[PDB]
Amino acid sequence: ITGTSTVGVGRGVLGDQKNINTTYSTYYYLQDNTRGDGIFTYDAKYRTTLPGSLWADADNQFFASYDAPAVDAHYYAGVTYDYYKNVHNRLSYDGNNAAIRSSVHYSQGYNNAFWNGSEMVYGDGDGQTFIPLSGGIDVVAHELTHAVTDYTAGLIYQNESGAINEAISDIFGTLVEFYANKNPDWEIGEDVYTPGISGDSLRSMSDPAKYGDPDHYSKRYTGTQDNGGVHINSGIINKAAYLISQGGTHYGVSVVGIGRDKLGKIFYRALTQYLTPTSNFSQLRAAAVQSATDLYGSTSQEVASVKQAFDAVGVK
Ligand SMILES: [Ca+2]
Ligand SMILES: [Ca+2]
Ligand SMILES: [Ca+2]
Ligand SMILES: [Ca+2]
Ligand SMILES: [Zn+2]
Repeated sequence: ITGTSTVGVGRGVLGDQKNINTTYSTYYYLQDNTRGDGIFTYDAKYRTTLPGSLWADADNQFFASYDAPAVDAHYYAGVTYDYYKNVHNRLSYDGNNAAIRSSVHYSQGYNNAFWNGSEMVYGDGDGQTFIPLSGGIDVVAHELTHAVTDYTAGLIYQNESGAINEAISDIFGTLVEFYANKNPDWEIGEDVYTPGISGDSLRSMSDPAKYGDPDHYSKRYTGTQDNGGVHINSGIINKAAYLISQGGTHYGVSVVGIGRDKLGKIFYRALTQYLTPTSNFSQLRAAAVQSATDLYGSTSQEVASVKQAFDAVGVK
Protein backbone atom coordinates (compact mmCIF):
# COMPACT_ATOMS: atom_id res chain seq x y z
CA ILE A 1 0.00 0.00 0.00
CA THR A 2 1.02 3.64 -0.49
CA GLY A 3 0.83 5.68 2.74
CA THR A 4 2.73 7.24 5.64
CA SER A 5 5.27 5.27 7.65
CA THR A 6 4.53 5.09 11.37
CA VAL A 7 5.14 3.02 14.48
CA GLY A 8 2.50 1.00 16.38
CA VAL A 9 2.61 -1.08 19.52
CA GLY A 10 1.44 -4.58 20.30
CA ARG A 11 2.03 -7.77 22.27
CA GLY A 12 3.54 -10.97 20.87
CA VAL A 13 2.75 -14.64 21.43
CA LEU A 14 4.69 -14.82 24.69
CA GLY A 15 2.97 -11.71 26.09
CA ASP A 16 5.86 -9.28 25.56
CA GLN A 17 5.26 -5.70 24.36
CA LYS A 18 7.09 -4.45 21.27
CA ASN A 19 6.98 -1.60 18.79
CA ILE A 20 6.38 -2.48 15.14
CA ASN A 21 6.76 -0.54 11.88
CA THR A 22 3.43 0.08 10.14
CA THR A 23 1.98 2.10 7.25
CA TYR A 24 -1.06 4.35 7.52
CA SER A 25 -3.56 4.77 4.71
CA THR A 26 -7.16 4.81 6.12
CA TYR A 27 -6.20 1.74 8.19
CA TYR A 28 -2.79 0.96 9.75
CA TYR A 29 -1.22 -1.97 7.87
CA LEU A 30 1.59 -4.34 8.84
CA GLN A 31 3.91 -2.98 6.18
CA ASP A 32 7.42 -1.93 7.26
CA ASN A 33 8.90 0.49 4.75
CA THR A 34 12.16 0.96 6.63
CA ARG A 35 13.82 -2.30 5.50
CA GLY A 36 14.61 -2.86 1.84
CA ASP A 37 11.58 -3.04 -0.47
CA GLY A 38 9.48 -3.74 2.65
CA ILE A 39 8.30 -6.42 5.10
CA PHE A 40 4.62 -7.33 4.66
CA THR A 41 2.50 -9.49 7.00
CA TYR A 42 -0.82 -11.04 5.92
CA ASP A 43 -3.82 -12.72 7.58
CA ALA A 44 -4.58 -16.14 6.08
CA LYS A 45 -7.82 -16.27 8.22
CA TYR A 46 -7.55 -20.00 9.01
CA ARG A 47 -7.57 -20.96 5.29
CA THR A 48 -4.83 -22.37 3.09
CA THR A 49 -5.10 -19.86 0.24
CA LEU A 50 -2.04 -17.57 0.18
CA PRO A 51 -1.08 -15.00 0.92
CA GLY A 52 -4.43 -13.85 2.31
CA SER A 53 -5.09 -10.15 3.07
CA LEU A 54 -2.47 -7.60 4.07
CA TRP A 55 -2.99 -7.12 7.80
CA ALA A 56 -5.10 -4.03 8.53
CA ASP A 57 -5.88 -2.53 11.89
CA ALA A 58 -8.02 0.45 12.86
CA ASP A 59 -5.94 2.06 15.61
CA ASN A 60 -2.30 0.97 15.39
CA GLN A 61 -2.49 -0.97 18.69
CA PHE A 62 -2.10 -4.79 18.43
CA PHE A 63 -3.04 -6.25 21.82
CA ALA A 64 -5.81 -8.70 20.75
CA SER A 65 -4.94 -12.38 21.05
CA TYR A 66 -5.67 -12.80 17.32
CA ASP A 67 -2.99 -10.12 16.64
CA ALA A 68 -0.14 -11.81 18.50
CA PRO A 69 1.22 -14.12 15.82
CA ALA A 70 1.20 -11.25 13.30
CA VAL A 71 3.12 -8.94 15.65
CA ASP A 72 5.87 -11.52 16.14
CA ALA A 73 6.09 -12.60 12.48
CA HIS A 74 6.44 -8.93 11.45
CA TYR A 75 8.94 -7.99 14.19
CA TYR A 76 11.14 -11.06 13.93
CA ALA A 77 11.33 -10.79 10.13
CA GLY A 78 12.73 -7.27 10.75
CA VAL A 79 15.32 -8.59 13.26
CA THR A 80 16.41 -11.28 10.77
CA TYR A 81 16.74 -8.68 7.97
CA ASP A 82 18.91 -6.58 10.31
CA TYR A 83 21.15 -9.53 11.21
CA TYR A 84 21.86 -10.34 7.56
CA LYS A 85 22.47 -6.68 6.62
CA ASN A 86 24.56 -5.70 9.64
CA VAL A 87 26.61 -8.87 10.13
CA HIS A 88 26.96 -10.22 6.55
CA ASN A 89 26.27 -7.15 4.40
CA ARG A 90 23.44 -8.94 2.61
CA LEU A 91 20.31 -7.03 1.71
CA SER A 92 17.36 -9.35 2.21
CA TYR A 93 17.32 -12.96 1.03
CA ASP A 94 18.11 -12.27 -2.63
CA GLY A 95 20.92 -9.77 -1.94
CA ASN A 96 18.88 -7.05 -3.69
CA ASN A 97 16.32 -6.03 -1.05
CA ALA A 98 13.47 -8.30 -2.10
CA ALA A 99 10.24 -7.73 -0.13
CA ILE A 100 9.72 -10.21 2.68
CA ARG A 101 6.18 -11.57 2.98
CA SER A 102 4.74 -13.74 5.75
CA SER A 103 1.22 -15.07 6.35
CA VAL A 104 -0.06 -16.07 9.80
CA HIS A 105 -3.17 -17.99 10.94
CA TYR A 106 -2.64 -20.56 8.16
CA SER A 107 -5.15 -23.42 8.30
CA GLN A 108 -6.54 -24.74 11.60
CA GLY A 109 -4.41 -26.32 14.34
CA TYR A 110 -1.40 -26.47 11.99
CA ASN A 111 1.77 -27.52 13.76
CA ASN A 112 4.42 -26.18 11.40
CA ALA A 113 5.87 -23.17 9.59
CA PHE A 114 7.68 -23.07 6.27
CA TRP A 115 9.22 -21.06 3.40
CA ASN A 116 7.29 -21.99 0.24
CA GLY A 117 9.68 -20.57 -2.42
CA SER A 118 7.91 -17.15 -2.35
CA GLU A 119 6.96 -16.34 1.26
CA MET A 120 6.92 -17.51 4.86
CA VAL A 121 3.83 -19.28 6.30
CA TYR A 122 3.06 -19.89 9.99
CA GLY A 123 0.41 -22.15 11.58
CA ASP A 124 -1.08 -21.38 15.01
CA GLY A 125 -0.29 -24.84 16.43
CA ASP A 126 -2.91 -27.03 18.12
CA GLY A 127 -2.17 -25.43 21.51
CA GLN A 128 -0.67 -28.66 22.88
CA THR A 129 2.28 -29.56 20.64
CA PHE A 130 2.85 -25.96 19.58
CA ILE A 131 1.62 -22.42 20.20
CA PRO A 132 1.73 -20.00 17.23
CA LEU A 133 5.04 -20.68 15.55
CA SER A 134 6.09 -17.09 14.82
CA GLY A 135 6.56 -16.64 18.56
CA GLY A 136 10.01 -18.32 18.21
CA ILE A 137 12.76 -16.06 16.84
CA ASP A 138 14.82 -19.16 15.92
CA VAL A 139 11.85 -20.55 13.93
CA VAL A 140 11.36 -17.26 12.01
CA ALA A 141 15.07 -16.98 11.25
CA HIS A 142 15.26 -20.72 10.28
CA GLU A 143 12.48 -20.21 7.71
CA LEU A 144 13.93 -16.95 6.27
CA THR A 145 17.34 -18.63 5.96
CA HIS A 146 15.72 -21.20 3.56
CA ALA A 147 15.09 -18.20 1.29
CA VAL A 148 18.79 -17.21 1.53
CA THR A 149 19.82 -20.81 0.67
CA ASP A 150 17.40 -20.93 -2.24
CA TYR A 151 18.93 -17.80 -3.82
CA THR A 152 22.47 -18.91 -3.35
CA ALA A 153 23.67 -22.50 -2.99
CA GLY A 154 20.25 -23.87 -4.04
CA LEU A 155 20.61 -27.10 -2.00
CA ILE A 156 18.02 -29.64 -3.11
CA TYR A 157 15.62 -30.75 -0.39
CA GLN A 158 16.47 -34.42 -0.09
CA ASN A 159 19.16 -36.75 1.25
CA GLU A 160 22.50 -35.18 2.32
CA SER A 161 21.98 -31.89 0.51
CA GLY A 162 18.54 -31.50 2.19
CA ALA A 163 20.10 -32.23 5.60
CA ILE A 164 22.71 -29.51 4.93
CA ASN A 165 19.89 -27.12 3.93
CA GLU A 166 18.08 -27.82 7.20
CA ALA A 167 21.27 -27.53 9.32
CA ILE A 168 22.11 -24.17 7.74
CA SER A 169 18.60 -22.94 8.75
CA ASP A 170 19.10 -24.16 12.34
CA ILE A 171 22.64 -22.67 12.52
CA PHE A 172 21.58 -19.22 11.35
CA GLY A 173 18.28 -19.43 13.30
CA THR A 174 20.40 -19.84 16.43
CA LEU A 175 22.85 -17.10 15.47
CA VAL A 176 19.93 -14.67 15.03
CA GLU A 177 18.60 -15.71 18.44
CA PHE A 178 21.98 -14.81 19.94
CA TYR A 179 22.13 -11.52 17.93
CA ALA A 180 18.75 -10.44 19.36
CA ASN A 181 19.88 -11.69 22.78
CA LYS A 182 16.45 -13.20 23.39
CA ASN A 183 17.36 -15.79 26.09
CA PRO A 184 19.76 -17.51 23.65
CA ASP A 185 20.62 -21.18 23.54
CA TRP A 186 21.60 -23.97 21.14
CA GLU A 187 18.14 -25.60 21.11
CA ILE A 188 15.53 -25.16 18.30
CA GLY A 189 11.95 -24.02 18.89
CA GLU A 190 11.92 -24.12 22.65
CA ASP A 191 9.76 -20.96 22.99
CA VAL A 192 6.83 -22.36 21.04
CA TYR A 193 7.01 -26.13 21.54
CA THR A 194 4.86 -28.03 24.10
CA PRO A 195 3.56 -25.16 26.28
CA GLY A 196 2.66 -27.58 29.09
CA ILE A 197 6.21 -28.99 29.30
CA SER A 198 9.31 -27.05 30.45
CA GLY A 199 12.89 -27.54 29.33
CA ASP A 200 12.42 -29.38 26.02
CA SER A 201 12.64 -28.30 22.38
CA LEU A 202 12.18 -29.76 18.90
CA ARG A 203 15.86 -30.35 18.20
CA SER A 204 19.12 -29.76 20.06
CA MET A 205 22.36 -28.63 18.38
CA SER A 206 24.48 -29.18 21.50
CA ASP A 207 23.24 -32.75 21.93
CA PRO A 208 21.10 -33.97 19.04
CA ALA A 209 20.81 -37.46 20.53
CA LYS A 210 18.74 -36.04 23.39
CA TYR A 211 15.73 -36.34 21.01
CA GLY A 212 17.09 -39.30 19.10
CA ASP A 213 18.78 -37.54 16.19
CA PRO A 214 22.23 -38.70 15.09
CA ASP A 215 25.39 -36.99 16.34
CA HIS A 216 27.87 -39.00 14.20
CA TYR A 217 27.94 -40.02 10.53
CA SER A 218 27.94 -43.68 11.50
CA LYS A 219 24.42 -43.21 12.95
CA ARG A 220 22.93 -41.48 9.89
CA TYR A 221 19.44 -42.39 8.77
CA THR A 222 19.36 -44.03 5.34
CA GLY A 223 15.62 -44.64 4.69
CA THR A 224 13.09 -42.60 2.71
CA GLN A 225 11.04 -40.92 5.42
CA ASP A 226 11.31 -37.12 5.76
CA ASN A 227 12.81 -36.72 2.26
CA GLY A 228 15.66 -39.06 3.20
CA GLY A 229 15.98 -37.77 6.80
CA VAL A 230 16.50 -34.05 6.17
CA HIS A 231 15.41 -33.06 9.69
CA ILE A 232 17.11 -36.13 11.28
CA ASN A 233 20.57 -36.15 9.66
CA SER A 234 20.91 -32.39 10.12
CA GLY A 235 21.89 -33.31 13.70
CA ILE A 236 25.32 -34.45 12.44
CA ILE A 237 26.05 -31.02 10.96
CA ASN A 238 24.41 -29.15 13.82
CA LYS A 239 26.72 -30.92 16.29
CA ALA A 240 29.77 -30.04 14.18
CA ALA A 241 28.71 -26.39 14.12
CA TYR A 242 28.19 -26.39 17.90
CA LEU A 243 31.71 -27.89 18.37
CA ILE A 244 33.32 -25.30 16.06
CA SER A 245 31.76 -22.49 18.10
CA GLN A 246 31.88 -23.82 21.63
CA GLY A 247 34.51 -26.57 21.58
CA GLY A 248 34.34 -29.89 23.41
CA THR A 249 35.37 -33.50 23.17
CA HIS A 250 33.02 -35.79 21.22
CA TYR A 251 33.62 -39.51 20.65
CA GLY A 252 37.15 -38.91 21.95
CA VAL A 253 38.07 -36.11 19.52
CA SER A 254 38.83 -32.69 21.06
CA VAL A 255 37.87 -29.40 19.39
CA VAL A 256 38.99 -25.91 20.43
CA GLY A 257 36.01 -23.53 20.07
CA ILE A 258 36.47 -20.38 18.00
CA GLY A 259 33.18 -18.67 18.89
CA ARG A 260 29.89 -17.80 17.24
CA ASP A 261 30.95 -14.85 15.07
CA LYS A 262 33.65 -16.84 13.29
CA LEU A 263 31.24 -19.80 12.96
CA GLY A 264 28.78 -17.47 11.19
CA LYS A 265 31.48 -15.99 8.94
CA ILE A 266 32.80 -19.42 7.88
CA PHE A 267 29.38 -20.93 7.14
CA TYR A 268 28.01 -17.81 5.35
CA ARG A 269 31.08 -17.85 3.05
CA ALA A 270 30.66 -21.60 2.46
CA LEU A 271 26.97 -21.13 1.62
CA THR A 272 27.43 -18.17 -0.74
CA GLN A 273 30.66 -19.11 -2.52
CA TYR A 274 31.26 -22.87 -2.46
CA LEU A 275 28.16 -25.01 -2.01
CA THR A 276 26.07 -26.14 -4.98
CA PRO A 277 22.61 -27.76 -5.25
CA THR A 278 23.88 -31.33 -4.87
CA SER A 279 26.61 -30.85 -2.28
CA ASN A 280 26.96 -33.73 0.19
CA PHE A 281 28.46 -33.77 3.69
CA SER A 282 32.03 -34.40 2.53
CA GLN A 283 31.77 -31.44 0.17
CA LEU A 284 30.43 -29.26 3.00
CA ARG A 285 33.52 -30.17 5.02
CA ALA A 286 35.72 -29.11 2.08
CA ALA A 287 33.79 -25.89 1.59
CA ALA A 288 34.03 -24.99 5.29
CA VAL A 289 37.78 -25.70 5.34
CA GLN A 290 38.33 -23.59 2.20
CA SER A 291 36.22 -20.78 3.69
CA ALA A 292 38.18 -20.73 6.95
CA THR A 293 41.40 -20.85 4.89
CA ASP A 294 40.29 -17.83 2.86
CA LEU A 295 39.41 -15.80 5.93
CA TYR A 296 42.06 -16.81 8.47
CA GLY A 297 44.94 -18.63 6.74
CA SER A 298 45.73 -22.30 6.08
CA THR A 299 47.76 -22.61 9.30
CA SER A 300 45.23 -20.83 11.52
CA GLN A 301 43.58 -22.25 14.63
CA GLU A 302 40.25 -21.61 12.84
CA VAL A 303 41.03 -24.10 10.07
CA ALA A 304 42.27 -26.60 12.65
CA SER A 305 39.00 -26.40 14.59
CA VAL A 306 36.87 -26.84 11.49
CA LYS A 307 38.79 -30.03 10.63
CA GLN A 308 38.60 -31.37 14.19
CA ALA A 309 34.87 -30.78 14.40
CA PHE A 310 34.09 -32.70 11.18
CA ASP A 311 36.49 -35.47 12.30
CA ALA A 312 34.57 -35.64 15.61
CA VAL A 313 31.27 -36.30 13.80
CA GLY A 314 32.81 -38.72 11.37
CA VAL A 315 32.63 -36.62 8.20
CA LYS A 316 35.67 -36.97 5.99
CA1 LIG B 1 -6.03 -2.59 17.00
CA1 LIG C 1 16.00 -19.41 23.57
CA1 LIG D 1 16.60 -21.54 20.47
CA1 LIG E 1 7.99 -27.01 26.02
ZN1 LIG F 1 13.65 -26.04 7.56
